[PDB]
Amino acid sequence: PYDASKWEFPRDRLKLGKPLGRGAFGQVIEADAFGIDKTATCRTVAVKMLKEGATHSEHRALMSELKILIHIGHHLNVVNLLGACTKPGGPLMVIVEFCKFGNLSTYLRSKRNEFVPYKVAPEDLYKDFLTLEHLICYSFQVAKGMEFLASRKCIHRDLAARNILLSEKNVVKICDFGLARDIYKDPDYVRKGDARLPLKWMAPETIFDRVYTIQSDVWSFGVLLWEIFSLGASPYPGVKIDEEFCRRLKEGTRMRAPDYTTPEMYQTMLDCWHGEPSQRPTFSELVEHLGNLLQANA
Ligand SMILES: CCn1cc(CC(=O)Nc2ccc(Oc3ncnc4cc(OC)c(OC)cc34)cc2)cn1
Repeated sequence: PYDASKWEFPRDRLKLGKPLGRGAFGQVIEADAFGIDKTATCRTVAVKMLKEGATHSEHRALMSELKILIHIGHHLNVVNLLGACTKPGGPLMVIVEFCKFGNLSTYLRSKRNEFVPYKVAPEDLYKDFLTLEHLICYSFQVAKGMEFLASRKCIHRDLAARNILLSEKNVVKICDFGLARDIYKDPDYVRKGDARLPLKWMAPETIFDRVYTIQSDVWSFGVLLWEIFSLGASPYPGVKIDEEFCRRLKEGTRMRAPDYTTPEMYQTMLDCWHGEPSQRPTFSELVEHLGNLLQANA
């Protein structure tokens, strides 16, 4: 359902700026909205819209994303809906909260050198280094966001560090770029039949049986944990993503531990990658386990 009296924002109160990243049939644009959340207050926002080449099919898909966002509602660890421009005479525009540091994969990679496992007093205190505490904290926040999405009877289907945005005060948010990411140019997406799929993040029942469940999102979460504790490296380094790769994964071949992990975080990755989906932990279990590691790390 679309509740207009609430979500409809006037096009003349939105000031479009520079494009953020590159898309195929969609585009994300930085903008400044007047009084979208607080009365008569300017606010920087991100706007998702279509571009030249898009058809009626992509327009239906963008409207579906807006309806899903209305249904889900807000949570701290999900990129939240602020409003929309749906009225005739202009393009469909979906307005969300702005996350100033961008996606997590790019962020962690750019800051790989500015990392220390623990801050040793007094010099490290005033230096803005990334630590094990930060990494376990981002991991725990994504598990909380995913537990919330499961509670609303939703499944992600493209969970990865490139679909995590970093906001102020170390808050991370789950998102979905959709066709606002150029998946035809992006090496993370592999051609399989008539489609471009994220093979390195997909569970065996997803690759071989086309089965998508909350437990195959748990498998992708295990991959996301590897990307965080490798500080933005690409999964399965040196491995050719072909028929042999899929065969080995189906027989129990798994990734070796990343460079910045602790033994218990690598053991969490292995559990997420259990061959049997029912034997993988739930998102509620992951929240419990990560919370305890964050208390042990302190
Ligand atoms: C899982 C729940 N769910 C959410 C949806 C819709 C959705 O996530 N839409 C979406 C996704 C990404 C967007 O992009 C950005 N948003 C905020 N800030 C950004 C900041 C950026 O750079 C500093 C930037 O650079 C590339 C991109 C930014 C905008 C809208 C569907 N399901």
